Amino acid sequence: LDRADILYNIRQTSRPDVIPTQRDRPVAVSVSLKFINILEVNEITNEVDVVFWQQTTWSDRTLAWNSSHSPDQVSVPISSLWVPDLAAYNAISKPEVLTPQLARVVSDGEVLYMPSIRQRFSCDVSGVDTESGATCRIKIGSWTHHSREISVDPTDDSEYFSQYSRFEILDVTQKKNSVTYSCCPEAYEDVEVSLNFRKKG
Amino acid sequence: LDRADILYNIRQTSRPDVIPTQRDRPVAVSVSLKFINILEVNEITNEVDVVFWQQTTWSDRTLAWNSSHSPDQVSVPISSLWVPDLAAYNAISKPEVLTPQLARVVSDGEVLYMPSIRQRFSCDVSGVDTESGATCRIKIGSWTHHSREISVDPTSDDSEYFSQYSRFEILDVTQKKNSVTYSCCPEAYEDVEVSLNFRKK
Amino acid sequence: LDRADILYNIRQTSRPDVIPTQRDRPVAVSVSLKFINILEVNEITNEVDVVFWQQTTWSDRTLAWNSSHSPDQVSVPISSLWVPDLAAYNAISKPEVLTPQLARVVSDGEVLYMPSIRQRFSCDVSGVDTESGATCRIKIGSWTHHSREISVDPTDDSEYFSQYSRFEILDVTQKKNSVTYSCCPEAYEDVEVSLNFRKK
Amino acid sequence: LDRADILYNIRQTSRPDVIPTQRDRPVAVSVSLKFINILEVNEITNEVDVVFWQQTTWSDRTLAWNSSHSPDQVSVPISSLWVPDLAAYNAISKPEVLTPQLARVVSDGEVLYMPSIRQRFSCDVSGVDTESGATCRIKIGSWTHHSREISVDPTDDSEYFSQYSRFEILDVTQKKNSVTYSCCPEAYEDVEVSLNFRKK
Amino acid sequence: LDRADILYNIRQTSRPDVIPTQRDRPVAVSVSLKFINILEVNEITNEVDVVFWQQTTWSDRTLAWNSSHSPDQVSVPISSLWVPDLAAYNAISKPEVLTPQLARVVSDGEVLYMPSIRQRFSCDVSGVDTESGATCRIKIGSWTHHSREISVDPTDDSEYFSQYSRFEILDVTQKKNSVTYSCCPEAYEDVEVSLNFRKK
Ligand SMILES: *[C@@H]1O[C@H](CO)[C@@H](O)[C@H](O)[C@H]1NC(C)=O
Ligand SMILES: C[C@H](CCOc1nccn1C)N(C)C
Ligand SMILES: C[C@H](CCOc1nccn1C)N(C)C
Ligand SMILES: C[C@H](CCOc1nccn1C)N(C)C
Ligand SMILES: C[C@H](CCOc1nccn1C)N(C)C
Ligand SMILES: C[C@H](CCOc1nccn1C)N(C)C
Repeated sequence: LDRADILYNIRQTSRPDVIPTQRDRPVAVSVSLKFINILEVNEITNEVDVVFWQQTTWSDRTLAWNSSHSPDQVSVPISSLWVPDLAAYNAISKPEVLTPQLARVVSDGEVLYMPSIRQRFSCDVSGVDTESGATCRIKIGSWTHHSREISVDPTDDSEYFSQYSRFEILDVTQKKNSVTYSCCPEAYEDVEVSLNFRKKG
Repeated sequence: LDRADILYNIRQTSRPDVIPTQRDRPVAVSVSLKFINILEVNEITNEVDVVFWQQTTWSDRTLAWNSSHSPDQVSVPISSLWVPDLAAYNAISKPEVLTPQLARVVSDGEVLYMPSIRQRFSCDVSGVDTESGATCRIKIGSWTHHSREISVDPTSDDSEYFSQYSRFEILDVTQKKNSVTYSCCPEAYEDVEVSLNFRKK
Repeated sequence: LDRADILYNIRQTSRPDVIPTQRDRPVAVSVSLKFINILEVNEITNEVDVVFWQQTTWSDRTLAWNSSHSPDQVSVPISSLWVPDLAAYNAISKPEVLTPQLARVVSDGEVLYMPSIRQRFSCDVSGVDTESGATCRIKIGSWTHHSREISVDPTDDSEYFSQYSRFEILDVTQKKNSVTYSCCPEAYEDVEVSLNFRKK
Repeated sequence: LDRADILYNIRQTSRPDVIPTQRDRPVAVSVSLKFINILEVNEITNEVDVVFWQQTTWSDRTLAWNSSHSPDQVSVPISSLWVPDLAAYNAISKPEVLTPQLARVVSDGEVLYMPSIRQRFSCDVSGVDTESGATCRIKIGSWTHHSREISVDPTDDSEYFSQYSRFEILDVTQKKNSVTYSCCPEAYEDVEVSLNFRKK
Repeated sequence: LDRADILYNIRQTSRPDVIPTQRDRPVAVSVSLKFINILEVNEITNEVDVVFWQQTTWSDRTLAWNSSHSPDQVSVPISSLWVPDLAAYNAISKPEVLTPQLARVVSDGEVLYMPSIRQRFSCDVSGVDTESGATCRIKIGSWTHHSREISVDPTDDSEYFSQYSRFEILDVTQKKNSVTYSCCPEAYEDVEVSLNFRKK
């Protein structure tokens, strides 16, 4: 097998429509936000404009191939793959994906998709111009798949943060939750990412 | 049947262009707005910028399958399904869908589609900064299907999912069903009017 | 025939690229604007931002079917049928269609397409804050089909106009024109819609 | 042949990806801008927002048909034919096409494509509020085809210019150029359109 | 072979999803930015709005053809070719491509793709209104292909800068880097382009 064969096979058979659950166990999705920039904060309206890399990993065995004498990994357009239907609950704009929409697939079926996203959120901006800073909580989970189909888990904080931002990051913490909504009888998991940041002073 | 079979079958046969009327009876569509945020309000121009989950349900029997030893539900891209052609009569921007465009289909043919939408409306903003608050009325119905093809009906805490970080707060949400004949066409068109009573904190 | 058959047949045969002229006579298109809102006006720049329902009707016999024991009408995505290439000559933004892009087809081939459109125009805004108001003229016609292929004709004023607009409509009148442009030897028809409005 | 046959044949065979050079001679493209509006001017940033009809003509013999007992012309979506890859060198926004994207094809293979375009440009705005006015130069040519593959030539100046603009046109002149860039060994032709205008 | 054959063959066989690595050696991509305009420099937020031609070259042997008695080059839509997945790490808007999305392919498989791009960046704007000027660093590299699959190298770049900009370019320098990120075990190459500019 070479890359052309692998990509041909994936394109013919991946079934992007089909969640790759194994034996009625949920697909375990890991999500981790690497913050790159904070662009346009408004303490009056409690809105924030943020740029982050959304590191997203999961397993899809239907993509796997025998890597004997073959490439161990390929880059695949996400339109040819099943991707988790993650949404940020407190987003107030649709995600603007700034990078090529390619995922990386390993021969055992492990997938990494890590777009750079600019998005606007509704969150607590109070204290942004103080030494304690503001804490903006971003909540991300599957929109349509309950906890028996998709589970979501969290995997330096300023590591890739732009030095040219007007803001600086004090801390980033994660928390996993499982919530039942009035609409539906089942539980839906999310990861809440708390971004503690402040204006440079 | 597993998920792959069900989704394959739906993709091959659903007919997204065909309204699934049963025996010349209208498709009964239920619509309910769960308000999440009020983002911009302008009392001079009478305009409002709102985020809401549009809970939309209907039945399409052509999607049904025998759920014996099979999954009870699948998530399906709306491009593979018939969806009611709902529109907001007083919208002044196109709906910005913030979430993955997937519907949930139950084995008996019941569909739920519940996108998070940000949209701007023309409505009565007067009184927003008073105790009584403003009442903004949002009118939603089928754009091209009359009352014998689509009926629309309203389906909890109004502020249930409303953001605590909004500058506004919700006092009350009420619904009302209407049937209207327009000058353009001889038939009647149903709508739901959702009255959002809100004020500045 | 049921709806599924009719829509299948339309999808397989409608020919959206082909103007449905009958016997070398023009396709008669009717256009009528129902103003819903006036959102922003600028008297210095002579620009206006308007929302309207563009009621558009024409006949396409290639869509017709025998309605005996069959539905009399279906809703069809406009991508599956021929639609007149109307443009507003004084638009300064592309039309933002706010509604599902569906037309309604009757079994005899009559088509109605009626999108809600938000669009910006260059027009006379002077007098908007006076009793007489401003008169903004919007000119609409086929971009590429001359008068022997497409004719355009006009069919309450503030019937659907929003009560919450800062503006109010005093009068709406229409006028049909036929114009020859320097670029091309033939005549092109348009409808000019005159919107007389003022600040409340 | 009727319109349906002609359009069917064009759709099946036109090859929109293939430049219709004849016998290793360049495709002769004519370009002419008819200015409709000037919407915003900035003398500090030297930027202008303009609306114009871009009259573009060329010949593509692969489109030709025998017009004996047949329509002489059809309107065709530009996605179904080859179109020159023209770009404005000093544009600072992408062209916003305001009109239906249809070209008109004559039976001998002559094509006219004439979209209404709104676009922003970087150019010399100095003098706009004086009697002499400003002269904004717009440079248009093929982006990827050199002079042996595409040649570009120019074909009342205020003829279609909006009376409601804050600006007025004093003169429009054209000039053809042929330029070698550092990137590539070959020459690339352009037309430079000089728009002399001023605030009323 | 004529142009129609070559383009037909490319469309049928190019495999736009497949990186054209040769013998487990990386595809060598060359990138060079030719700055055309600087449109907004926000001294509050450290954000710049820039227009540049992104000259991008690489080799794809699967595109090659025997050029004996045949055209030496064709223009090809990028949707029909593999293109490197380059991204600007400090971009804060998606790239707005202002030009026709065509690449030029030589019979030996050499590809040139050179779009005009408008994009907004986060970078050091301090000193823009001083004699030394500001230095804005733009970092560009493959998003998903590591150093054994794609290498990136720089090929002045201010020759095409608009004379009507409020800004002027003092110097442009490039630097190649190779970086390992926390997410992934391999190294990813980038080119960092330093744009030294100031207000006139
Ligand atoms: C590929 O074939 C080898 C040799 O028999 C086998 O042991 C291995 O399990 C196969 N690889 C994968 C990934 O299954
Ligand atoms: C709160 C949201 C609302 C949307 O949910 C759904 N849409 C289709 C099926 N379901 C369940 N999720 C996370 C339940
Ligand atoms: C007011 C709107 C106008 C649009 O109507 C329609 N467009 C195509 C068919 N129909 C009927 N509806 C609800 C009648
Ligand atoms: C004013 C417009 C200009 C555009 O005309 C055309 N574009 C293609 C063919 N034609 C004729 N029409 C109505 C002549
Ligand atoms: C200056 C512009 C830059 C784009 O050029 C090209 N892109 C692909 C091939 N070529 C040649 N042209 C006109 C040379
Ligand atoms: C910083 C970026 C992040 C995205 O990387 C990737 N996305 C999918 C595979 N890979 C590797 N690269 C260059 C590592």
